[PDB]
Amino acid sequence: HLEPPPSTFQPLCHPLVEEVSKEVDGYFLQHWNFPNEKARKKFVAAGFSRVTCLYFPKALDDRIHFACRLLTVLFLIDDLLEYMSFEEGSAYNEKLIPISRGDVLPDRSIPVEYIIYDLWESMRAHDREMADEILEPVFLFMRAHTDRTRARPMGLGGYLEYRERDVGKELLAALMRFSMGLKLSPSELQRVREIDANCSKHLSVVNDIYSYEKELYTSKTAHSEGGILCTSVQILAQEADVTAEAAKRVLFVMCREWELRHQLLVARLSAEGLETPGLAAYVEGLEYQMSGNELWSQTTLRYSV
Amino acid sequence: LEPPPSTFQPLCHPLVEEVSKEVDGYFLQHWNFPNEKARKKFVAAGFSRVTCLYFPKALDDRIHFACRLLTVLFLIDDLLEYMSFEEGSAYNEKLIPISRGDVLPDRSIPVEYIIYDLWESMRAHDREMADEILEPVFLFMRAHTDRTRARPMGLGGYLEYRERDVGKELLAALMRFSMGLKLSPSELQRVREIDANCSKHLSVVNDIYSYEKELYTSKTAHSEGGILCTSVQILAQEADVTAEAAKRVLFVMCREWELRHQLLVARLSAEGLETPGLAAYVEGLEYQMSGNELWSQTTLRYSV
Ligand SMILES: [Mg+2]
Ligand SMILES: [Mg+2]
Ligand SMILES: [Mg+2]
Ligand SMILES: [Mg+2]
Repeated sequence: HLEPPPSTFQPLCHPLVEEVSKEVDGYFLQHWNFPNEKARKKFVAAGFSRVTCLYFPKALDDRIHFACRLLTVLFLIDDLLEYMSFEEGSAYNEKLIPISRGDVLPDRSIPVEYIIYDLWESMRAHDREMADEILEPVFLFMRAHTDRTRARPMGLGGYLEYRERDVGKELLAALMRFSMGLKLSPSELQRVREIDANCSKHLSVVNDIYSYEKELYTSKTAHSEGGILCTSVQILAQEADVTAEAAKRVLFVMCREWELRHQLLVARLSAEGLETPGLAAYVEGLEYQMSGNELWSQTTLRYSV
Repeated sequence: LEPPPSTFQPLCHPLVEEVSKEVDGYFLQHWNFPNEKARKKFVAAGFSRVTCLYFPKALDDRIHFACRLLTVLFLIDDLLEYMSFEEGSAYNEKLIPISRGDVLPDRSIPVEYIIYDLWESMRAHDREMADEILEPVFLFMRAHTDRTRARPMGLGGYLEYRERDVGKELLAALMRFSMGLKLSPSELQRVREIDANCSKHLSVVNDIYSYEKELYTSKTAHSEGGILCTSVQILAQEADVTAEAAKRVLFVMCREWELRHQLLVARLSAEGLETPGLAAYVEGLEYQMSGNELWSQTTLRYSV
């Protein structure tokens, strides 16, 4: 068992979590091609809409389902990439990218193609400007999964710099602002770069801590490239010469330090005359992401079995 | 800074006061201290106290040997921090043949005849065990002028290097010498994994408490000789957190190494591999780790 160190962060969940979950899970159970009944049940047990609501608890009620659909299909895609090579995985992603832009019509016989297409079409229909600001961060997220730097040795420092793209920090930032209708100026976005980077490390490592057993199993049974083990747990275990479980406890303490740094960075942003009302809502949203990511990771069957 | 719970209980050599006044008295008499302020600071450090905390079960007539060796190493290393890499190298390499006894010392140069008479006295008491300390000490000395210190380092690469800079090997050889504990090469091969794990504990624990002094040294002394080479600033950089934040994380990591030590020893005992000599050895390593933490917690060397 793993006991989480004390946190001042209060995780919040979107009030419409039960409705949207039943709705979005239902959609994918109708359209997505699951290999068997076991995969369908494991899909529901994962609670991909539940993590989305924990990520963006203050999302607008008519925009939360968009986020739940996007994160869900991205989870399904990334799980498929683990059985492919870097070459096969790259081809899979790059085929869905112009479709995501809406430049290429989808193959209605291929579930992943029209699901992706209809989603982005529906999102651009609701808010064209904000939905377009999610495209490139998503593409950055997807292309990071087939980056060949995963096949090269990394220290803790270089790993965190790479994982900011692999965890989709920028993707989650754009998705959050979209779902909340929270618009920020380029001056405001640049203003909280350091807060973003600190938040990204928290999201990545917390995920690493709870998803380690799943990824460790994948690295032994799946493809040698797509299922390769790339996590801070393994890296810290190597460099410090301790068990992976020991690395988890140490990394968890480090996460609490990043939470502290988040509070100080926000305080300094407020001490200086730089904290606009939009920024206050943004950094508060980032906190929800960090605590929301932890809560879900602690409880989902995706990681416990 | 509140230390996490530890099962390691520190022990101190019962003759700590007698040997302290003897060894401190020797260096105050022979070593070239610049002024009275430096002489007081030397006594305040408690270099014989940490030695008696490192090897609490050392033999009564051999504990003073260990105190002299560690004390003169502290004095030399403090001098190196005002030198360049080249100057420090020339300084160290000059004392190495003298340590072996192949070159006579300049009797007008304190460090030379102190080093010479020390090793000569140790060989007279126990020649075989004294010779087995030479190369580990030389590895320790040469690590201080290693130019890897001026180049970017990862946490893993640092711990591998710091095993030499912390002098894990010399401390092990010194412990056995002071205790008269003789172990076969095959026995020492059994505890290689335990030694490496112990080295990380000694290094990081020292890093945590000595960080403030080393930070000040890096800002005031020589840019090369006093350069900052610690896990505290390394982990801080890799994780983009403050030094105090890294300390709290590194302290947790230290307790995990204590857990691994017990696990490795238990596994060594599960198999019929823990000989009586090894049992005293692995207990001695635990004293080194617990003793190093106690001294680092309380010494004026790190607090002021
Ligand atoms: Mg992955
Ligand atoms: Mg993961
Ligand atoms: Mg040093
Ligand atoms: Mg130190």
